[PDB]
Amino acid sequence: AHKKGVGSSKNGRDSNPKYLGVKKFGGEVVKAGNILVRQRGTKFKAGQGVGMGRDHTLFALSDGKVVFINKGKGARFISIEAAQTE
Amino acid sequence: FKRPQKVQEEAATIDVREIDENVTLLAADDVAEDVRDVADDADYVKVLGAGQVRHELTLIADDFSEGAREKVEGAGGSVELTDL
Amino acid sequence: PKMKTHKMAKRRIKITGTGKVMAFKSGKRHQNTGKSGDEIRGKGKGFVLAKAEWARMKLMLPR
Amino acid sequence: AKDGPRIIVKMESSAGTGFYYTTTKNRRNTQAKLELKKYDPVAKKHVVFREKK
RNA sequence: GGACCCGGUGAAAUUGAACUGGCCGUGAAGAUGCGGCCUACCCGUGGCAGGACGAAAAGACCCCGUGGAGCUUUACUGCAGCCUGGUGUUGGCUCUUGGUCGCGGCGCGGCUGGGGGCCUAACCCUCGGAUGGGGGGACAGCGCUUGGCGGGCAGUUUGACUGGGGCGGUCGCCUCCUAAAAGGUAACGGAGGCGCCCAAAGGUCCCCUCAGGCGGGACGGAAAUCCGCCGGAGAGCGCAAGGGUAGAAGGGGGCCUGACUGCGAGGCCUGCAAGCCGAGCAGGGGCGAAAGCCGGGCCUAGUGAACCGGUGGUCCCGUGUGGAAGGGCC
RNA sequence: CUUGCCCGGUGCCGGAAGGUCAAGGGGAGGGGUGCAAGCCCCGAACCGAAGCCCCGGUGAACGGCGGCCGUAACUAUAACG
RNA sequence: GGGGGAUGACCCCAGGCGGUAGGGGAGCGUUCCCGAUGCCGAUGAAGGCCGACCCGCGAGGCGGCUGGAGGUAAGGGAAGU
RNA sequence: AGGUGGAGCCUGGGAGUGAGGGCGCGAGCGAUAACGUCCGCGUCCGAGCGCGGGAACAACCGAGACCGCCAGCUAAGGCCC
RNA sequence: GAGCUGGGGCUAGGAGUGAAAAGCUAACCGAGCCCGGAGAUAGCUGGUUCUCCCCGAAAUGACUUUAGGGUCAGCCUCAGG
RNA sequence: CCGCAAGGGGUUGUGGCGUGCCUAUUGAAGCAUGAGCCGGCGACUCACGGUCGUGGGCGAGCUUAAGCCGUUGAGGCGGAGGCGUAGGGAAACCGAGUCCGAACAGGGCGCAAAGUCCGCGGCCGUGGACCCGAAACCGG
RNA sequence: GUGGUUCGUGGAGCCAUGGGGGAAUCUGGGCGGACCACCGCCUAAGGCUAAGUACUCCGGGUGACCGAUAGCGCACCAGU
RNA sequence: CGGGGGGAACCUGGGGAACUGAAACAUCUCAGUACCCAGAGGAGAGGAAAGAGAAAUCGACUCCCUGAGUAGCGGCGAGCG
Repeated sequence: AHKKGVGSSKNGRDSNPKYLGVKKFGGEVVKAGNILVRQRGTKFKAGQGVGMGRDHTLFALSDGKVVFINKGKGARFISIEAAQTE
Repeated sequence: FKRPQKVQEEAATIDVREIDENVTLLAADDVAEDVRDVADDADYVKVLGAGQVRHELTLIADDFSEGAREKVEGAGGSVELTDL
Repeated sequence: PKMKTHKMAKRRIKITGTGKVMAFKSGKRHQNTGKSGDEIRGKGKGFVLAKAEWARMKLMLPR
Repeated sequence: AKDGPRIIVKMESSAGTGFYYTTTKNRRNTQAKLELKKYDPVAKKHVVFREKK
């Protein structure tokens, strides 16, 4: 009443990472960028990444959310010109 | 969450504006200085607030909500059943 | 003549004039779940759509 | 939970009476009859809190 | 002796229909009927078996229906019978030891338990010549509950996958690769981890600068321990991988426990349920002078519906009212 | 003519002193309502049956009845070890 | 679908129209119940037999031969179609 | 932005199949073997995606079958019989 | 001669009998036959009718003692905004 | 041969293009099955519920069972009830508000848009219920 | 220890009983759902009782009920 | 003096089941049904309450509608109700 060996055979299961909302769309106080949950969002867009430059999301409200390192936590604000006096 | 048999008690649904109005047609009886207690639509008189008391009237019934009883005071009375 | 899984009608169930129906959260709790707290704050009510048709119906009539 | 007399043992802790308790998992592993910390029972707020059970 | 020619009589399964040739090719892959071609007059009777996938029969060998029926045992349960405690119509007489509470003890005391005896009037049997005797006899038959054995029988059951059924494997969940570059997809396709744990890897406030290589000296000749230079961090992080990433998650020390209740705007993935994130609002703390962080961990595995019940809290229900059994809510 | 070897498990036969344990007797004690005498339950220490556990006997009862290394063996188990 | 439809219908052009499970709309005969101020037939009910008018159609009408007695509903209803 | 033109979105009733293959391509397995299977991107067929072609041949090249027998241009493919 | 036999009867069909293969029990008993539950259930198999109009399917994904079923989705259709 | 004449009837000699028909099928002429031939029987129905759509009577709408009236036989009275008239909640109970809670942060709802009875239909449940089909179990 | 009841062992009663104990005659004695106080109901452990509902062999009436393979299978020397 | 034997259907008592549903099947269902038995009648069944319930309210039994597919029973599942 056990299990065997020499049959590696070991399928893998599912995930579901994304950039949801991609860069520069109607910004809604909701899941910003994703690739590491428990995540700790930030302020506006993000531009820090194992790449160099930065990314703007011409969309501004409360805040967004990170992914743990990847992408690059937000902080470089950027409400967007669409955040002035009505 | 249900019981091991029957039991139960009682009470009903009778309210404001409701009366004032359809009771406006209740004026075919005690709809003058109004000793309510129809007898037409329901069973076990209760008085729902919402609306705006009126037709100045004393009501021989069970009870009613906050405002209601209030509004009541707006221009009418309030009598309770059996013992209260 | 008709009745209804009176059951489910008992447990989880019961509609609003809206023509809709709901039953209590239903995450985990109430079995195994030393788990956590905030998770607790995880039992109010849950309204599933579509299917709530078998349901409602099958119940139909009194509820 | 999966009751496993394996250094894995579930326990709680009163609120000096603050009244009832609050969730917690544990391990004899170390410090046996050891278990204290504060919270806040329906009883006002806070209150020392032994855990033993 | 049929078969053949005569006279007489005169069936029967199967068959859509048909004037149905060979070829070599073809089509669903073994064609008279489709293509090209070659022989080719119309019908018959006595025959000879090859093809018409000929006839017989909705394969018995196969697998599939959470079909059926028979036998098997340490399959599941249950009954028949059998053994069995107490109880009954199963009455008397005496011999006895045990418990117990009261007043290791002994005397007594109520209590009550074990047991040994002919009898004996039930009961049964007995008969043997009549209703009386005889034998057994409180048995037992036999009734009720106990418990036990119990395939003797009765009823169900004994999964899926499966590049044929079986044997062999294997089913959950975490990562890589496969996915062709958004997301995401089989394969019994590749390889590898998990059904832990840590009360201190918890919360903050305060400090630290890795592996390694080279050069110089104790106990030291791999491999420390210190001292002086070189360093997109290649060390570091309890566990598998992969992302991360020292600025640090990462290495110490200070007090501290939010490893919070009431909640959550608003999103990720999604047929279901789940799964997962999260500012900010309030009560109440902790850390810092403070600007702020704290609602366990660096993460993504460490898993489970709803019912069937336990228990600590409620004081919501309580089936004539007063309550409690019992129930709902935490 | 001749039926040999094993009762560790199993069925059985015997044992019944000891563990266990049903209904049951039999009381500590708690509980509900009770103005109170009362009035219902839960009740447990101990006594308590076969069975099973434990001791033995059991094979024309079920059933079973070893492995490899060395050695005279000019070569092969073997007489032995 | 859209440009004016008087009830028809007529004109443009856009615009397709192959279709099994299966989804929506419209019609046909079949035996019956109306007889919504309905009745035909001995110079044939009806079925039968045969056909170069009416309809996309499933059917109609209508004319010739047969045969002994029925039943048709201009319109709505019903169903063993 | 939109030349387009005719798909789109929500609410709601009624469904069917819940197992397909064939071809090109990019991958998996497989003897880079099979009219093999296994995932993907487009097409394909669906018992009519019926006709043309490639002799014949769903199916690959062209084609979208409302209907009009004695019209006209071409596709692919052909024009010695 | 556990001999063949006529006539008379006894047993019986979840039960009989059986010099015993599951044999024989009114010509196919691995549990008879008739009437009754009853038109048992039957993811399987067939079978599944008159015309015509309109559009136009899937043969994937998710969970199943579920894999040749079916739930929910995805692709159809009609009513309104 | 022209009882519907300058148009058609019937029959075919040739040639010309042509794989039958049904179920289940990835796919079928079939060599897969279904059927020899003709005529008649023969298969999505009824009931109670519920469910949307529609034809229409009042918006508070509507009727049981029965009493009476009945060539034809003529319906007419019957007001227990039941759906709508708020709902929200396990409940107490409150109530156009309410439950969680001790907090003004959300869930359900308020906001009338109001049905209801009936008729006729596409369907859904109970039904033998689209129609026949087996091996078997159980009674006498 | 079973029954019936909506009650499938349940907080589970009433009535009915298979076995064993075996009360009372009106301040008696069951009952209103474990039990208990108080209130409220009823008076058992014998018997008879037409009418209001069911059913068609029989006779009649009526049919959006049938026409000889339909109707009961059987319209007449058929359960033969 | 009465009985017993009948008798399509219907009546109460006596006894009394699997299929099948639960997409298995042991609980459950079909049901107290189908069947067998006894017996009453032209009708039996039952029938003046140690009843019902709670407004100090109702009163024979029966049957139709309703109560109600409600209160409720339950591997709280199919259903029963």
